[PDB]
Amino acid sequence: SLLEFGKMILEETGKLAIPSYSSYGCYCGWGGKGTPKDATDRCCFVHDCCYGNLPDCNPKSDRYKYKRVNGAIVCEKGTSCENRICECDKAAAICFRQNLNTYSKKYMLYPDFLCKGELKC
Ligand SMILES: CN1c2ccccc2[C@]23C[C@H]4[C@H]([C@@H]5CC(O)N4[C@@H](C5)[C@H]12)[C@H]3O
Ligand SMILES: COc1ccc(C(=O)O)cc1
Repeated sequence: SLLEFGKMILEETGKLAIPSYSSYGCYCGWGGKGTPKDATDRCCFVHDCCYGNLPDCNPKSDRYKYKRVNGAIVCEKGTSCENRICECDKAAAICFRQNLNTYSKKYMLYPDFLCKGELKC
């Protein structure tokens, strides 16, 4: 659920999901079209796609459990949907951390009309 995800992001990067990653570029947030503006936005695109492989799961509200094993995120056993949601979120958090160096405030509150082009998962 968004609760586990925003907490995962905060622990990883130091930034809060909202508003550092809720209205970023073309894919971080409500976003769902265009060409990712940068690496961080590409993390959200892939995260999007990852949730995309789980049509019968509800990523926003289904809660999962996870623990830190010396920094490393370890998804704990839950239902099938919860395990996969967690893997999707774990990947995005790490991707976010790996690209913190290029995070640009230029792509914050990014206009919808500048999300141009197309990309398939
Ligand atoms: C295509 N679409 C879907 C088609 C059928 C069921 C569920 C989904 C989505 C909505 C949502 C989310 C991610 C992130 C995203 O932008 N959306 C994608 C993948 C999915 C995922 O949940
Ligand atoms: C990062 O926080 C959120 C909250 C709600 C939604 C949504 O409702 O689609 C997406 C991200």
